[PDB]
Amino acid sequence: DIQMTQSPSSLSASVGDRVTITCRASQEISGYLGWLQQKPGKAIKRLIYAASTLDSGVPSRFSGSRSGTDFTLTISSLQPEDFATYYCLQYASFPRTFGQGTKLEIKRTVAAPSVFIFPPSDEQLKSGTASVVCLLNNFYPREAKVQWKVDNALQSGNSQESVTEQDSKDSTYSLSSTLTLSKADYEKHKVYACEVTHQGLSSPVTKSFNRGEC
Amino acid sequence: QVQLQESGPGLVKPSETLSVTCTVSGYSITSSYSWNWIRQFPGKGLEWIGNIYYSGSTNYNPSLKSRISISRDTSKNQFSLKLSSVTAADTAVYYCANPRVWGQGTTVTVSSASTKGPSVFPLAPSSKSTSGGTAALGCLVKDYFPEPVTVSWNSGALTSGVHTFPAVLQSSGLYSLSSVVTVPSSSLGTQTYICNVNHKPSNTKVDKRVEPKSC
Ligand SMILES: CCCCC/C=C\C\C=C/C=C/C=C/[C@@H](SC[C@H](NC(=O)CC[C@H](N)C(=O)O)C(=O)NCC(=O)O)[C@@H](O)CCCC(=O)O
Ligand SMILES: [Zn+2]
Ligand SMILES: [Zn+2]
Ligand SMILES: [Zn+2]
Repeated sequence: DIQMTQSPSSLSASVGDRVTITCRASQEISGYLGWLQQKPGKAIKRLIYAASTLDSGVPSRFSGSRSGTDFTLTISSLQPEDFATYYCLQYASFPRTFGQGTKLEIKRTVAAPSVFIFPPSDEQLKSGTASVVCLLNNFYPREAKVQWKVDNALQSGNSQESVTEQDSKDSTYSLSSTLTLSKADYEKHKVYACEVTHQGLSSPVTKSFNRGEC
Repeated sequence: QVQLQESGPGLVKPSETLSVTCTVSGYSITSSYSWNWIRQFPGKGLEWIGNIYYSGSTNYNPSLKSRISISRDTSKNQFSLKLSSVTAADTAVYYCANPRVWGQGTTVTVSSASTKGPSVFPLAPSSKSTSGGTAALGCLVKDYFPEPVTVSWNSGALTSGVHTFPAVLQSSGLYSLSSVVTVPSSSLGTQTYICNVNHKPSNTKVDKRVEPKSC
């Protein structure tokens, strides 16, 4: 088929920086390539078609061009809302084919997370399982380490992490870490703590609670 | 003018036929344009499935040509995809699109497992989720299958500060996620907060009040 090779797979750049995304076609496609932008919670949006025709409403900082079988999307003057995954699509032939995509992150100043902790609910404690949740708010960069401690003992294999997509306004992330314990194990121990390390923290931040305290 | 909306079963058994439908509004599918089906896999890759033109002529991706049909109902302004002999590899978000406008998509999972609606547990605000006049609270949405759930707060009246995290597949084979919101700490004794969880595949709707720690 006509194969589109998209590079790079991911990018990180500052507000006002310029980025270039490239798609190379395995054979001639004339100028029949479009560029697409996928933002979180939003329908996929076309930015450009015919290699260099901007759709109405799309800011002029988005620029499509071509040289032979090499196609480029150049985004100048990057803004926080430009966080997205970008795809090329060729329509010179059947089947239509997509590039592999480019994930674009917007850089910002290092921001340390604020950390909150949530004990299991009384409702859940009626079941056999207790979930403990540690929440990390509004941080950058995305890399963060959460260590769970139960009565000072380091936990492993019983927690899962989830991270939000980058915020379109302040370019921060938020993270949830969920510790899953059997109710039998939960009611045996007293001190439950999440220890958070991050680039913006000079020392670890620990948030803790004592089980059953009223 | 064109608006597009996908519909279809969220869960299909292997070897059966997956059917999805696009309802088009504000423009006749007989007037012009290609009317396309596209899918996005869990790995995030996009694939063009096929099209039907205003004329009724169809084009199918050769990788799918033996198990695909695209048809239309011009009296309903709808067009549909049928994909037969499905496997778990057909699990994807299915989108319809004309050349410019895409629908938001419909999620289809291929599995032999039956559907399960979530349990919803409060993440209560307390001293340990409050700092400088801002408090965090939420809901834990646990043990559902398949994707997706939608989570609102206060029936859609609360949107500011809401973070609904991506679902994670638990070791049980069931999905789980949390939805949290940051609110003024001054509001906790006064303003009611309820998370509204909708799981369309199991026709499960749950409202859960999230009240401050009473201890
Ligand atoms: C190729 C479709 C794949 C599915 C979507 C995925 C990615 C989108 C990326 C690129 C799209 C490029 C579209 C180019 C239009 S050119 C722009 C296009 N115009 C037409 O399709 C022409 C229709 C008109 N009635 C005419 O024939 O003059 C259009 O978008 N019109 C309405 C509007 O502006 O809203 C034509 O040159 C090719 C259309 C081929 C097709 O529809 O199969
Ligand atoms: Zn233990
Ligand atoms: Zn202990
Ligand atoms: Zn937030």
